[PDB]
Amino acid sequence: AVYEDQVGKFDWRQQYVGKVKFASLEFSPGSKKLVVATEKNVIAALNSRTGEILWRHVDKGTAEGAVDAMLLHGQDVITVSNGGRIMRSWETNIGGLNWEITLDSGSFQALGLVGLQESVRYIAVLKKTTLALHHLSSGHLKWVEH
Amino acid sequence: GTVGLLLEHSFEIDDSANFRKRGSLLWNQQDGTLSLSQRQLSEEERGRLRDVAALNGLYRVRIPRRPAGGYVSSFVPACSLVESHLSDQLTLHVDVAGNVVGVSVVTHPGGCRGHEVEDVDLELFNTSVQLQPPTTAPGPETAAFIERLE
Amino acid sequence: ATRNVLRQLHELAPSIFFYLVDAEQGRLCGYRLRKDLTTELSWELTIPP
Amino acid sequence: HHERTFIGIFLIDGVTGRIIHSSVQKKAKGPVHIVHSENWVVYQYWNTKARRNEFTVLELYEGTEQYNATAFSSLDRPQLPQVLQQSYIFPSSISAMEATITERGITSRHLLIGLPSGAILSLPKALLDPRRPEIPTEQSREENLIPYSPDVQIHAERFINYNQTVSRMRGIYTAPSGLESTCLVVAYGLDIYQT
Amino acid sequence: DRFKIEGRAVVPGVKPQDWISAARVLVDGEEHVGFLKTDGSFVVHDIPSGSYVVEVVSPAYRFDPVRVDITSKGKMRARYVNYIKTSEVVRLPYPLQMKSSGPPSYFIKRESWGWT
Ligand SMILES: *[C@@H]1O[C@H](CO)[C@@H](O[C@@H]2O[C@H](CO)[C@@H](O)[C@H](O)[C@H]2NC(C)=O)[C@H](O)[C@H]1NC(C)=O
Ligand SMILES: *[C@@H]1O[C@H](CO)[C@@H](O[C@@H]2O[C@H](CO)[C@@H](O)[C@H](O)[C@H]2NC(C)=O)[C@H](O)[C@H]1NC(C)=O
Ligand SMILES: *[C@@H]1O[C@H](CO)[C@@H](O[C@@H]2O[C@H](CO)[C@@H](O)[C@H](O)[C@H]2NC(C)=O)[C@H](O)[C@H]1NC(C)=O
Repeated sequence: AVYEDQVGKFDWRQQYVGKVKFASLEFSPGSKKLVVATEKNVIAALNSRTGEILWRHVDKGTAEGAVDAMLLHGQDVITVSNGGRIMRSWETNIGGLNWEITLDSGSFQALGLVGLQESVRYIAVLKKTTLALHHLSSGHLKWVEH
Repeated sequence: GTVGLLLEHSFEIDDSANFRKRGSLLWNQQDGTLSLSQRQLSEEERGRLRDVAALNGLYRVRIPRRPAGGYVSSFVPACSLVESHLSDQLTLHVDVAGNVVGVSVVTHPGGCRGHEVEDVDLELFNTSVQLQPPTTAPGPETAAFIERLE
Repeated sequence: ATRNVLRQLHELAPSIFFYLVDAEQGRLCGYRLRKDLTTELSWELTIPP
Repeated sequence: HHERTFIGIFLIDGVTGRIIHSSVQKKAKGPVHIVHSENWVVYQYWNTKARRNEFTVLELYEGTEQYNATAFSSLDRPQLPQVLQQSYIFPSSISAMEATITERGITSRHLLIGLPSGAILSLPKALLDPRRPEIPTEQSREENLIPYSPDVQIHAERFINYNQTVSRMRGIYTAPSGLESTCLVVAYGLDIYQT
Repeated sequence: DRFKIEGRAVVPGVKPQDWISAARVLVDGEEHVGFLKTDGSFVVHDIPSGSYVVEVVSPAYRFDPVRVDITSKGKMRARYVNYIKTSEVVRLPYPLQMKSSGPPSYFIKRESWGWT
């Protein structure tokens, strides 16, 4: 617009997200959040008191941005997307990003969370040929087996 | 090398499809030249054409694509052709690779003023034939702008 | 398809044209409406796919 | 291949089928956004030899005397028009394109362009004129025509939405709104914006 | 034959946590999409050899685009962006150091008092 005075007098905008595919609601729950992923390759965090949007991230619209798997752990979200190629760790509290890594070739089959001695410290990724275990804090690969 | 293309023309009282042979086009790709060899109209052909022009009929031209693999055709008002003493222009639009795309027929002058034309003015085909490949679009000139900016 | 509309179309048929484009075969066609709501082929173009 | 790709443009008549114009632009690749209005056509494309986005404008003119000022029958136009073409460089990508409308067509015509970032740009049509001369002349001065320049610039002041960005834009719609100076614009993508 | 582009983004006077939640980094105009980390750094993956334009989009701050040329082996270089006289080369540091210039101006000002 112009003049910085007619702002909101004639124009209006409505934001949206696609059809829900995965969701996660377990939280503190002192903080009021609802992390969702849609079929429009968009991942957002909706306020639960009113239903607004706290933050939203939009990926590629083609098939190279489809979300394959989603998990939650404490205050972090783990996402596997791009046909089992990209893995990301979203920080829910700020909406930024902890880390993002690229897996090897293959087809994604299942995603799991493992731990030892009453403490979760690894992420397990299964592809039609191999199985990999990566660190949870930094995402560095721990090992891979055939 | 030179190739030959059949050219058929059709006109009927009830505006149906009754295409029959009219002429042949000789096309030379080397120098890119086009020529036409045709025949003059018969007597009952002239009568039928006069009837069609009276009834505001149409005159259709059709050529094949491969020198029953397909056809490309067009049409023109018959009265606008009769009153023009059979003076017409044909254009053959070709593809960039060299494939026949379309055929267009026009007359000079256009329109229908409702004159009267006797039989002695319908003996010759004053026909022009033209070939048309696609042109080349220009690009954004920059060198002149750069040197003038100095 | 009322009687008045049918009469108006019967009067105004030879002034309405349809054109169709087939992208799979790259074929363009053009038909002219007739008096009895039938269509007849008028022009045709082809672009090699 | 990056050296044997082209985009073809055909201007045809819908009644008879005459190909009024045929053109081919070489070293070009899609997608293509095109606007065809009262007298002109403006289409955008991507050039691979220089790797930049380009606009191309075609404008049609008749001679100096009207063939017929009472009607326009497509069966009685045996003279081809005159085509003027020009091209420009646009320093961004494009997600959508549209043209404004008005009741009587008295106000100037603008192109609304939807960029991938989210903003919407309003570009005057008078800037894209094929008649702009490369070498200024006295006749150009008396016509009040800006000399040719190969680049069009993007300024933040020209955005019609200050910061109400629309993400993954897909369509722009314009309405006359019963007044000769205002046009209603609705941009729909993932979001919906109205102004 | 797949490579990555790395860089950092800094807004002077504002700590990163206030603006990274509504920003993206675009390579070749939505051809490749990336997101910013908590501290501001960013990485984009699966970039084939060629030439690309990398920019950072945010609805509240300005960032200049940078051209990146990546060869067949993997060695990459950074330079300015210019569409007229494309052969001109001006070197820029790599990995990318993209610093903002300030908020954009969407509005038009007016005139103040004239004579004292
Ligand atoms: C034969 O056909 C031509 C095709 O247009 C008719 O038109 C003449 O064409 C010549 C060639 O360019 C021009 O010099 C004339 O000025 C055109 N005539 C008019 C009235 O403009 C032509 O009239 C036809 N008849 C002949 C040549 O006797
Ligand atoms: C301009 O075109 C119109 C439309 O065809 C012409 O008007 C027709 O003219 C014919 C004879 O010339 C008449 O039989 C029709 O009744 C007219 N129809 C209408 C609706 O007016 C007009 O003559 C053309 N003008 C010129 C100078 O050729
Ligand atoms: C888009 O720009 C407008 C500019 O007016 C922002 O609105 C201003 O926001 C500041 C900060 O809260 C307020 O102090 C001003 O009073 C607001 N202006 C008006 C006219 O109300 C708006 O916040 C910007 N959008 C976003 C998402 O930040």
